This record gives sequence, structure tokens and C-alpha cells, in this order.
Amino acid sequence: QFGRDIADTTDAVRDPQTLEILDITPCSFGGVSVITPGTNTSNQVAVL
Amino acid sequence: YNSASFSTFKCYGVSPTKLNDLCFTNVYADSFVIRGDEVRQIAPGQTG
Amino acid sequence: QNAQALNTLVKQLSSNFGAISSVLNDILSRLDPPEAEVQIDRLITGRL
Ligand SMILES: *[C@@H]1O[C@H](CO)[C@@H](O)[C@H](O)[C@H]1NC(C)=O
Repeated sequence: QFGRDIADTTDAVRDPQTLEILDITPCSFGGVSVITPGTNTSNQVAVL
Repeated sequence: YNSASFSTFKCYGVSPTKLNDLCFTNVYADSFVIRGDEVRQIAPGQTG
Repeated sequence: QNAQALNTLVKQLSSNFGAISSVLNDILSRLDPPEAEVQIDRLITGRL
């Protein structure tokens, strides 16, 4: 019916009504970070 | 679940509202006739 | 050591700790919130 990997991670699936092998990939994430000189110099800021 | 003409309708392990959206492998309907309120006597893990 | 360490972390995501299933979406989509409270309590304590 479906496939997986190391953890309880459904890494594929067989679709009803079309019988095709669909891969599943996580939607992107990742923590932002804020780089700044001191507020006593400027309020400009860059974001990584 | 809304035709409440029954006497007792108690679901264990499943909330009645969320029954409309689950594809079960199979169901078993087991039926009998018993006198009195022996519904309390027949309880998962209980005695009687 | 480092690799092996976090490997156990991942394997910890497939352990019941006492709930009805190790996967969160099952509990969210099969139980009414007053009992999902209990199940999620167990899972959260374990992973913490
Ligand atoms: C659903 O209908 C299509 C054709 O209309 C068919 O290809 C498909 O096999 C059907 N689904 C199943 C489980 O048979």
C-alpha cells in the first residue's frame, strides 16, 4: 500500500484511483536570524 | 449518531463526531439480546 | 558518538509512552479534545 524509511516517515505512497508512486518531501523551514550593528549607530538590519 | 432514539450509544477509542472521515479496514457487527441494564456489566476490562 | 546520539533521538519519535499511537495526527483526528488532552500530555512528557 505505501512505503517508509528509518523513523515513522511516510516517504512515499501509492495513490488510489491512479496507482502511482508519489514521493513526499517536507515543506521548507529553517530559523531566521537578524544581523545588526548597535542601535546607537543605526537602525538598519539584515536578515539571514 | 444524531438519531438518538436508542438507549445507549457510547464509542470507545473514537469520538463520534470524527467518524465521517476515516477509511476503516473492516467492521464487525455483533448483536444479541440481554435483559435489564446489563450494558454497564459489559464494559472493556470491567467485570460483571 | 555524536551521530549515534541524535539517532536515538529520532528513534524516540516512534514510542508510545502510554498513548494510543505514537503519531500525533492520529490522536488529533480520532479523539475529542478533552481526551486528546490526556494523550498529548503523555507524549509531551516522554519527548521532553
Ligand atoms: C475510479 O474510476 C476510474 C475510471 O473512471 C478507474 O480508473 C479507477 O480504477 C477507479 N478506482 C478504483 C479503485 O477502481
